[PDB]
Amino acid sequence: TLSILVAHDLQRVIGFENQLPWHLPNDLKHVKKLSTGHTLVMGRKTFESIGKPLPNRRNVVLTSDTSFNVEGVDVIHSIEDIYQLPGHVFIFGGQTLFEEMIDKVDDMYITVIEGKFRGDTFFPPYTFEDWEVASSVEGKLDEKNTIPHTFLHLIRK
Ligand SMILES: NC(=O)c1ccc[n+]([C@@H]2O[C@H](COP(=O)([O-])OP(=O)(O)OC[C@H]3O[C@@H](n4cnc5c(N)ncnc54)[C@H](OP(=O)(O)O)[C@@H]3O)[C@@H](O)[C@H]2O)c1
Ligand SMILES: CCc1nc(N)nc(N)c1C#C[C@@H](C)c1cc2c(c(-c3ccc(C(=O)O)cc3)c1)OCO2
Repeated sequence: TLSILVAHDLQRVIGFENQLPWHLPNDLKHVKKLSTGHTLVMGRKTFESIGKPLPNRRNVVLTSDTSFNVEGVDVIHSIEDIYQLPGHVFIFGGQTLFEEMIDKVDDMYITVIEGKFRGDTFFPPYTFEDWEVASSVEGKLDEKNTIPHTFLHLIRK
């Protein structure tokens, strides 16, 4: 299975200055639950924002840089290499990879952050005409999680 995994706001903002625009611990938990034991594919800038590979899953970084070789990270140099990866593969970001892959993936795990943030990077537009809502779950708010959010699993029609 090839899936997108993304958090985007009401206007599809996903990033600002190579960081997440919001702080939302429950969404990190969400990512942890979905991707532990599986594979994340991410663009080079996304990897650099994190700085080190995420624990307990395969980290794959797409870059044109043949000098790229990071401990704990597998490198690919082409989109076509993604299709060779075994198991459940999550396209993890950022804007450029999402734009390249949204017409290719089987499904999308989207956390809709229900606010309007300043962004410089965006998830591409999509229509529910092409995507069935497998599930939609309102996130729980508390002291540590103060922005409303919804977990969507969308499957290509
Ligand atoms: N909210 C979320 O769910 C979420 C998730 C992930 C990322 N983000 C955000 O997204 C933003 C970054 O997105 P971005 O588009 O600027 O960067 P990006 O997609 O993470 O990285 C782009 C880089 O990936 C490499 N690349 C992409 N396609 C390639 C291809 N076909 N062949 C070879 N290399 C390829 C290139 O690296 P080289 O230039 O090294 O060749 C390119 O410069 C950040 O703000 C980050 O915080 C948000
Ligand atoms: C948690 C953010 C997020 N949510 C959703 N729904 N999809 C995504 N693709 C990303 C993402 C991402 C990258 C940019 C990112 C940025 C971070 C992160 C992480 C991150 C760190 C740890 C774990 C984990 O332990 O599983 C997961 C994501 C991941 O920590 C704070 O800054």
